[PDB]
Amino acid sequence: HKKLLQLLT
Amino acid sequence: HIEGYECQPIFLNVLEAIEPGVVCAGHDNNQPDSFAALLSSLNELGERQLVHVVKWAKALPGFRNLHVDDQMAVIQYSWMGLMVFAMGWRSFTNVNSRMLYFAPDLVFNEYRMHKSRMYSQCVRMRHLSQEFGWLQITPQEFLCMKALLLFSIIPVDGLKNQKFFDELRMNYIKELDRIIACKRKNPTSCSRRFYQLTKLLDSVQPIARELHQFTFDLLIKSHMVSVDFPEMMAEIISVQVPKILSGKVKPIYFHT
Ligand SMILES: C[C@]12CCC(=O)C[C@@H]1CC[C@@H]1[C@@H]2CC[C@]2(C)[C@@H](O)CC[C@@H]12
Repeated sequence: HKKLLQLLT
Repeated sequence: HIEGYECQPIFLNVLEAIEPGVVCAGHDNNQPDSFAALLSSLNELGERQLVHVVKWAKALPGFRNLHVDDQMAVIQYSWMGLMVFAMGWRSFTNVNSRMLYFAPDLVFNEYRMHKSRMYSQCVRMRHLSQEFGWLQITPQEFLCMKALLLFSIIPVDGLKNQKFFDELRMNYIKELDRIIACKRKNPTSCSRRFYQLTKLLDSVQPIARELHQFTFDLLIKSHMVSVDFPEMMAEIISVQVPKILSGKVKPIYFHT
């Protein structure tokens, strides 16, 4: 994925 | 090991203190129910539900001790299972197991269940719902179960660090056991109540497994039936979901 890993931070 | 006279509420406080609020889909019910508007709304709901689950998960105890890619992975899998469960808990405490309460602005009544081109699965979700009442599932039991579900589906290949995972999945099953074991002291009804919930939990996999096939196929003939797909939605369904179908990723059943 790409657009989701951001929310994990 | 909640013994003595105090201690242990800690855990049970988290789930409660971190349980997401209400979520709207954005579906104007004041419009002719069509397979388009409907499924397109549920799709919009899915995305809106994903973000919360993300924040929800990062708040979970020891969840942070998981590897990033793993966290992203695990969440990318059991997401379906979770939502279905949460939604089940909603339809129960609300419409008293009779309608599929997906969101305040989206209540699935018999009619819509049909027009959704997926009345079959709806029944299964309306079943798991009615179960909450029969098994008299308590809030604490739910909040705890829903969490366990998170770590209830991994690729048979193994995560990027199995140990941490198993450890947590382990610690969580105990809390569930710790909650169940808080009403009376007798290792009989406990071995009974535990057996019940565990069953319930595994009974979620089938539905998920089913609701998967449908969304995936829907993604294929997407443009055809003219149903929009959120940027993030299509992603998982095209990569993560396919793995569950290709058999590379498999659920974790307590029984058999
Ligand atoms: C998870 C959601 C949305 C959140 C919820 O309450 C449960 C429900 C179950 C059916 C899912 C839906 C999201 C969008 C999907 C995945 C559609 O593509 C087909 C099945 C739908």
